[PDB]
Amino acid sequence: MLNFKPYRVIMSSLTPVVISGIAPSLDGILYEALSQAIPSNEPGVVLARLKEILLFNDELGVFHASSLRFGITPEQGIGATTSMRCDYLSPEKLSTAMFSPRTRRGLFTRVLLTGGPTKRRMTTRPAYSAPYLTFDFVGSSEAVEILLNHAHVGVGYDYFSAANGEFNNVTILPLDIDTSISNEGMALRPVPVNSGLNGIKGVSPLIPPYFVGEKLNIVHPAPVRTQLISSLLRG
Amino acid sequence: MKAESLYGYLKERGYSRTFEAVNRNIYLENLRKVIRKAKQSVGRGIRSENDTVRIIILDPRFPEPTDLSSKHRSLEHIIPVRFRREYRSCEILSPAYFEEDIQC
Amino acid sequence: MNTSAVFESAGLSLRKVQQDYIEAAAGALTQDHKVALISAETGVGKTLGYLVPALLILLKNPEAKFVIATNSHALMHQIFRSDRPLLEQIAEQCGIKVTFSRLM
Amino acid sequence: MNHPVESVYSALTSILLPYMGEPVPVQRNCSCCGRAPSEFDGVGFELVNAYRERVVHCRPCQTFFVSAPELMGVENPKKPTTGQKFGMWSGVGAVINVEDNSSVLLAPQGVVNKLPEHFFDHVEVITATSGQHLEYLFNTELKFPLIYIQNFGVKTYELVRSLRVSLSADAIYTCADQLLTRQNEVLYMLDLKKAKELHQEIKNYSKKEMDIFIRTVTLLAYSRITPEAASNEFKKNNLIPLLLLLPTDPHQRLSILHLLKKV
Amino acid sequence: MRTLNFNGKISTLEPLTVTVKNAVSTSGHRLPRNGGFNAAPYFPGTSIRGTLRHAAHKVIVDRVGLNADGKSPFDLAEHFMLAQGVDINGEAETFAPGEINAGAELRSKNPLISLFGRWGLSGKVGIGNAIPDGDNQWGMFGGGARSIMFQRDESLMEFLETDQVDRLERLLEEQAEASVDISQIKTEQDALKKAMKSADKDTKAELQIKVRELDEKIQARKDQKQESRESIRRPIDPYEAFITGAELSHRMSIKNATDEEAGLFISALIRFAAEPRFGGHANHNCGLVEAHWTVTTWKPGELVPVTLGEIVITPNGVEITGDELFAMVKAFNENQSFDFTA
Ligand SMILES: [Zn+2]
Repeated sequence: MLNFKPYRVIMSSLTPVVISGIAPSLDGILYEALSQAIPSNEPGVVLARLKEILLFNDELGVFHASSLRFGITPEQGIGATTSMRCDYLSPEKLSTAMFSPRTRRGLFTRVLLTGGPTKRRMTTRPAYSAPYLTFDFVGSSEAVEILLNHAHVGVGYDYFSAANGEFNNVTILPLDIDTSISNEGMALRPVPVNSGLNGIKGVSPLIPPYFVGEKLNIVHPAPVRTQLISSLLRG
Repeated sequence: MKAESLYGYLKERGYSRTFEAVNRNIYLENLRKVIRKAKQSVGRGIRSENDTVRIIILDPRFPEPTDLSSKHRSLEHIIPVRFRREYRSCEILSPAYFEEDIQC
Repeated sequence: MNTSAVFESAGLSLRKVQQDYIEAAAGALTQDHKVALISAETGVGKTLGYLVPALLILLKNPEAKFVIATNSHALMHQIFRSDRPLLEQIAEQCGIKVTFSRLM
Repeated sequence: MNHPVESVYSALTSILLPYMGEPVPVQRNCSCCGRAPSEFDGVGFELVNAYRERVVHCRPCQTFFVSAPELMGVENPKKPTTGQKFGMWSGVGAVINVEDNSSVLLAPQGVVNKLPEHFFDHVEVITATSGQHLEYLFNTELKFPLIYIQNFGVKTYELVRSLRVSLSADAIYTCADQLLTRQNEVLYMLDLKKAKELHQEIKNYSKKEMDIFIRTVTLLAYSRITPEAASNEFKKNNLIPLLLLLPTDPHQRLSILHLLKKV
Repeated sequence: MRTLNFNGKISTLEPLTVTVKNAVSTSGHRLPRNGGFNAAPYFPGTSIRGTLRHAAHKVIVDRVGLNADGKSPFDLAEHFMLAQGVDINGEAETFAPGEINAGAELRSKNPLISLFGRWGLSGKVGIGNAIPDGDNQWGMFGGGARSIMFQRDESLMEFLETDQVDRLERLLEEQAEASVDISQIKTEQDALKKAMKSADKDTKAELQIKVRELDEKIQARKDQKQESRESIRRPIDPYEAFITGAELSHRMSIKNATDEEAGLFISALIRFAAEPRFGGHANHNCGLVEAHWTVTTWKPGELVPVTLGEIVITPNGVEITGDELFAMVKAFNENQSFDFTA
């Protein structure tokens, strides 16, 4: 229970953002940030504290936290780059000082890195490299500023592991109209199908974390939305 | 020379930092000094609650509101926080890239 | 305590930001041998923002003083140009003394 | 039963029905597709792979590891007694019509040469390289729902876990043997409807204007030209409607452009 | 449990570079830029994460020690579990997909698999990217050229026998002819590529099955060289690195971590300070860094960062400041009940 005002948050993207099909919702970023702030992974308490910094739609069952929208400037636009993760079995990793390989003829059985359960996993994921990221939300500007600046949270699939979508220079500006849930009838974030908002059908939990809870039918915006930075700063 | 003096100090203190690193540090400290000095300059206006000021920065290097990636982005702190909306909606005397892109 | 009443009851048009600055200054001055660094943009009010904490801390342990160093020569007037009666009235409400000292 | 691998098995890999043998009762989930044994009716095929790992493959999954040289020809002459395997084909795709339960195999000319005559009798094969799959998909009238495998590849487990029914031409899910996570389906999702309408409306533009549009959009999607430059190029070449018909996603833009320059 | 945010700066002692397949192109080796060429590169957090995970795994190996036979107790399965979290033997606790706080037993028993995750267990350590703090802090380092030793120092020829001198002359002749052949083949390839940007589908297909055949001709000509497959007098392509003394803002964190897991992380950082190398091109001493990380935590309930201490890695030593950091380090040194063999 705190006075919530519609704010738009714009940050400078530093690394490619990997979208997990559904555009990353700022509510999820804030949920992760609070899970870091409150040393607890229990969804109930983290959600209860998230409602204190974000406006929650009871009738609609979501937080006022728009999905990711790529702020593109006339200098740099939305770019297609691959978030690229490779196992690097260095000579130090491949040495008897670190483990005991099975031996035959006194020779150490080399690890088959070309394939199998012990291969060099070349996991490549799509990622969108825009100069800025933007979200809208009806919440406390102080708490979200503190979280986004100091909590280890990024935009995309794995900021924790892959460090994808690192951001900085988080700038919050007030808005005039709440553009978190709806935008002239176009959902700007995951919402239930019965809400009457159009967009793209999908399956996902309405409330974060988006990897737990029954995946019920939802309507979500385009995964990759781009807007001019000048238009985003207009408010 | 302030860069040289600081580099010599750190070198004698044992810290291993290149001269250009000390130059960058001194440049950032000078930039913060400049931000404070121009904050003082702006503070010359709005001395009373009823005062109305039109602040006109004629410097090309002052960051445009839409150019959030300008090198001197910290200069936005010159504007008081309360008037940051007025910073966003400002008459630009010579805006760059002043067109309507289609890849929106 | 007297903090809430004595500001508004004395007739001063105190604002919330004034209350926050006054409370922060008072709490910082309560702590001993530390250093308090507060930025107070024009409009919050420094002439009375920190002097009212000084009076409030004067009420306790009333055997100390508070030097108020102001660089600009005009601001030393400003401390006692049109606010000396104001602070005197505040002292009359709080109750004990001002005992000014216009040092030069 | 009602899983992606079952449909492709029934439509396409049922040709090697004679060449597995009877199943074995199992008590653990199929390591290849990963679904529960409750939908296997308690039967499964035990196997040991080239990495010496005990793996259970259900009826529709085990077909990707069957050796049927007398039906599938020889894949490597150095080892005559192991023919082509569905799970080992690289560069070979297929389109499976689930409701009809039919399959069309998109293999390159080399694989078609390696296949015997008896193979074609059960499965219709059209010679197409890896890049010509999109040509077949665009030109031929697809029938939905369908399973479109783009690269059988060698990672059979990831292939089966990437299979997804394409319910309509708006979203055709390519199964390229790479694990179809929710992060990378944009690289494996093909919108034949949007590509088709864009191809229909591209006829109104010159070949020079076409090349210009494709190169500008490709550079923009790869962030090699500034958005202002691309906008100037589109405005000067009157390419605004084409951009309006493109998805905002740059990866989807690249995918549909790759499709366009193939047809 | 506590969330320890290591916010700090990495000052580069010698140029910091990394090879990334997407970033690297035929034009040259470029760092990941998250955009076009005229953008700010970032050192991947994946590379720092893997380096610190390797450091932590080495710390665990040292803590565990060696068997009576002088061989590490870890086998291939356990070694890969601890190094890269790949269960090769298919024997791992398949935690429930929806239960977040799963593996508390495994987390307590294996602090390494707790800090960095395994496949199916979310890691506790989030290693961010090293973002430069300037607009010009990267450059085309390395480069240079491989020079034939006997064409630079004539004295080195006094050691070669006349048979080997003739071998050298044959090598140089083969190199010259291979160069003058491959250059012409590449000129033809360039002309074909120039004709690739005015072609239609049919002639495109005709003139790109030709380029790869020219490449095969290049490979065959290189194979024809009897004395050396590759030219020795090679100009080395430069690699893009961060300049020496680049202040890169680095954001790391550990989430809801027991004091023992944080102690393992600090020990891994201390061990990393022995060879504080990030990235490749170690031949040119690339990767040497000195970093100062203010270790902060979150106040219970309040969204305020408390400063628990500082971690300053420098060539002169590791400076751990803050009592709680020492407490975590000793706690990790204690609790010998860790089980890295299961
Ligand atoms: Zn199966």
